[PDB]
Amino acid sequence: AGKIPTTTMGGKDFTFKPSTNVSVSYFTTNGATSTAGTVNTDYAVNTKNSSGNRVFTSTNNTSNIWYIENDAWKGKAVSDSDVTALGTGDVGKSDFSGTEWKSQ
Amino acid sequence: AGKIPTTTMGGKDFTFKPSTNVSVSYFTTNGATSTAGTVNTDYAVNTKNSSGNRVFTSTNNTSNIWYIENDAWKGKAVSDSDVTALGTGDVGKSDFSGTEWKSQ
Amino acid sequence: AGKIPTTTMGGKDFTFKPSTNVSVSYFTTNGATSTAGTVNTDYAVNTKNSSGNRVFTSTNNTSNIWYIENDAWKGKAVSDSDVTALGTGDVGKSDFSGTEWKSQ
Amino acid sequence: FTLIELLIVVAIIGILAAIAIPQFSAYRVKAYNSAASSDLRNLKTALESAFADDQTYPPES
Amino acid sequence: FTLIELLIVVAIIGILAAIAIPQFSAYRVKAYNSAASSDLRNLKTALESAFADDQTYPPES
Amino acid sequence: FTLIELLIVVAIIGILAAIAIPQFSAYRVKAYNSAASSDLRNLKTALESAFADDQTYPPES
Repeated sequence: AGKIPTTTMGGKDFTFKPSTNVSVSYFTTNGATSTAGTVNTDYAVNTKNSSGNRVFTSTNNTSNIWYIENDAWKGKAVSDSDVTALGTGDVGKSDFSGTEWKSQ
Repeated sequence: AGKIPTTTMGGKDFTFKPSTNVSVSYFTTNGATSTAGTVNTDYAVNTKNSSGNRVFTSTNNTSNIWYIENDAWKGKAVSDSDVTALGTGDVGKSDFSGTEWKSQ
Repeated sequence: AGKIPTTTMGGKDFTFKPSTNVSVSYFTTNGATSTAGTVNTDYAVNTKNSSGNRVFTSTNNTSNIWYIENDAWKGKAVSDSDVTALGTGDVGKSDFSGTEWKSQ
Repeated sequence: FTLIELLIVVAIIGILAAIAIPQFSAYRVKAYNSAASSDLRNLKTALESAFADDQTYPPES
Repeated sequence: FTLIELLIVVAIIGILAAIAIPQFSAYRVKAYNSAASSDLRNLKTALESAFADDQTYPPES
Repeated sequence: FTLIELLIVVAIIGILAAIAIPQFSAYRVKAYNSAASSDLRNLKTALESAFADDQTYPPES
């Protein structure tokens, strides 16, 4: 669960590979379940360079790319718990109150 | 055969010249055959600085630039056989098993 | 005529000044003529350090920076005739036969 | 050559060995960051391309 | 000047002639490499520009 | 001190006055050259920035 999709539900390869040293984590409504009759209406997805102090994230029904920029973690991947990523659930999050920010 | 294209099939000049000391080798489905009715759907292309210990390569249906980095060859160009380049054929290679790598 | 542009045709300052001791000469299709309705599609430009044995040059439709490296001139600027610079005309020169070279 | 000559060299080698080498750490972390944000903004186009084929975002993994 | 003065100079010239000159070979091969990977990532844009003109990648040579 | 002592000093001053001073001319002309090629590769970015503002390269002078 929780990793970049290798294939879309129509059986076609997802035609995108990540950069040399970037961790990615991806979450959707119905997990890994390629049951040929489901519809994931949403996604929540995040990336960090293993060596970067920023984790970047977006969801289905949002504009912008939202970051956190905690100088603390610098050698982690988004699989680690202490990164404050957007896990399974909270997948739409059309709004953000006080946690992450890209606006002014 | 096997060198950087000087012209595209619409008769226009390929508008790109390589760096001062870099060898390039380029392969496509239908070779040099500018028959004005063919379609090369793919390419495989590689570069090395004559003085570098790295050969870099990419193909049509791949993200990333894939290297080998063998310290052995240091004064070769990609025309030489002992460089482990991506020759004619194996031109798409959307996947790589255990030979070259750019991922983590 | 023949010197680095101080201003572009939209009236804005060219925002670039040369190094402490480098001569520059610059040529374009329609000379100095800031007639507010012309289009210079091309340039040919060259530089030499007053004290250097190399003159370097480039044109609009070329990759690479092409040199000559004549040990003879060492105290000249590119205004001098005996430097074999790329004067007015020959401004594109997408190809070079046997005079200057940066390739292998 | 002369002892005084070998007293200026050691007086200059000491100078040219401390020229305030800057911290090239922030100027590299910015590149690693802007690889990941580029990569995400690209990844979004693959997701929202695949939706307009299948009426669904892809299954995970 | 004095023989003892000409015994310190030769004792310092010997010092300043061995200051662990580093191997500047790896620090230059990295530049040659990053010219070729830059050149390839640029060459790709020319190929995938030319495809979107002609529906084909260019013929070789 | 002794005449023989003043015969070794003059025998060493003669040695330490000829230590094959190298020609530091090529090693400086390379710096002057690599200032001008750097300066040109920079100047090109100003020209091809200004074109993408005005549809023209600048007028001369």
